Amino acid sequence: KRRNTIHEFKKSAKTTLIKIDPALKIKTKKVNTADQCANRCTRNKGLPFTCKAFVFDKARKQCLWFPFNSMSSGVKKEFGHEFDLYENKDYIRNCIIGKGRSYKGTVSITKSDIKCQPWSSMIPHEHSFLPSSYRGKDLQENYCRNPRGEEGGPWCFTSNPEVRYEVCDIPQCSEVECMTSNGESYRGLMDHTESGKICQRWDHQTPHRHKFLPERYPDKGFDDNYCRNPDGQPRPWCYTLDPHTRWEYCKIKTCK
Amino acid sequence: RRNTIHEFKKSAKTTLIKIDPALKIKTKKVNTADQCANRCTRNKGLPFTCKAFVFDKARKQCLWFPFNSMSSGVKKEFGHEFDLYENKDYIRNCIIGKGRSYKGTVSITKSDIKCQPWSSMIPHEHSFLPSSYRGKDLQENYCRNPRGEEGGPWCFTSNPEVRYEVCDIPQCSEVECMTSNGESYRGLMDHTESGKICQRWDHQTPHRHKFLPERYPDKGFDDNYCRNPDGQPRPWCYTLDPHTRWEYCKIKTCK
Repeated sequence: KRRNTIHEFKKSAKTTLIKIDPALKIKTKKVNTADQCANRCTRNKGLPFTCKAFVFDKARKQCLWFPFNSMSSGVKKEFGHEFDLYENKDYIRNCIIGKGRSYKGTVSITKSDIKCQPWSSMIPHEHSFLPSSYRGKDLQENYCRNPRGEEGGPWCFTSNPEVRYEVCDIPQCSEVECMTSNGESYRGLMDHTESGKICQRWDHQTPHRHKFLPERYPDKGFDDNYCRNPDGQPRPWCYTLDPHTRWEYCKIKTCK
Repeated sequence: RRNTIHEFKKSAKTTLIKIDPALKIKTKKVNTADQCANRCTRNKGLPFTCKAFVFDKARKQCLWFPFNSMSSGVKKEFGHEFDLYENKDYIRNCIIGKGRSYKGTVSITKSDIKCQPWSSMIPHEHSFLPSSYRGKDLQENYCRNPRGEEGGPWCFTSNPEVRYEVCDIPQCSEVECMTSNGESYRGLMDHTESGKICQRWDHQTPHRHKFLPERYPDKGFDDNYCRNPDGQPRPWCYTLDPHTRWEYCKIKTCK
């Protein structure tokens, strides 16, 4: 069956990750394209660990899959000409879309600034939200999550014995992103259209062929699948993953 | 005048983020990165030995660090208004000649014996205290050549039966290599074949030139590395000698 999930990733060209923590493990395989790395990364039971990122080794044509990303305290980014780093946005996004069903970031305090209780802990609050019973929901550490996609967004059980749970205070991506005038200068991370369609990566020619090759417009900010306004529009836009919608404008508020 | 920015490796649109919460920095409003560099290298210029700095292009300020990107307590991160500069002496993976200026992190001898810390008198008592040798960076247990002696960087060894031994750090001349005429050379050779220091490509002094890095994004005009952008027999660089506009560099052909 078909996939194509590379658009879920943030690329850092000519970049790899170096271990600080000596314990960290990786898995490798000979693979023809970064797209394949991505698909293997997002499909789990595909790897022995939850894959958060991978490097594509362009010289040796191999994927290096990681249970960590660049935000882990146990690693650091380093330059490497033959390597491209790809990090699944779910884990690094600093904001939520809607109810934040996809949120897998590291915010670990409630709206009232209470440190969250670890999901694997029954203390101080006993509960049935065990990581086991919720696969793909990344109920890891004490991170705010919305495993059942409920109104209110990501939440957590709190380390305070008197407050069983509370929602966390994680802004909508729509409130975090903003642009000036028509957004020609916009270099933000908005990556969905104003109707919620997922953007196509500029570095891809599928499903839509286009002239905006990042390498020939190095000044336009054609990174990943972020909405951009390279051609004098009212506002930024992107090609769409919907084969029936070549491109659509994005919704980005004016700064201030 | 001191002009020392050419001693630094620049990482554009890059800053350093703390992992170790203890690390301190010093800041000041300054007009140019050149000034940050001079302050960074200047003896007794700061409360710590400055290994690196960031130039904040937005706020026009220097952020001086007692650490560089190779410290386990920090990590590089993207930042549009920040340029990172690291003094090459601490990050160089090789020595020039006797390695007088070597301030790297190699800490084993040629026989793979772990070095004894300079501040320690055990197992070998000695008079090479960091205080007696300012600017020689006798820190931790790193191989050093504080007296600029023939054998290159060395250390007292953690082995009680071996007082000291030279370390095994390659000449930069053996680490760097190029193919054909070096048009593709993107290595770190930064002095001419006669040993003159190269001028940074992003500088127009002491020599004015047309090779603006922004105009030739494909040529590898980074820092002051020897490059062959114009079809020469080998890479070259403008030099910091006002009387020598440019000179070829010495780089061996790759094996």
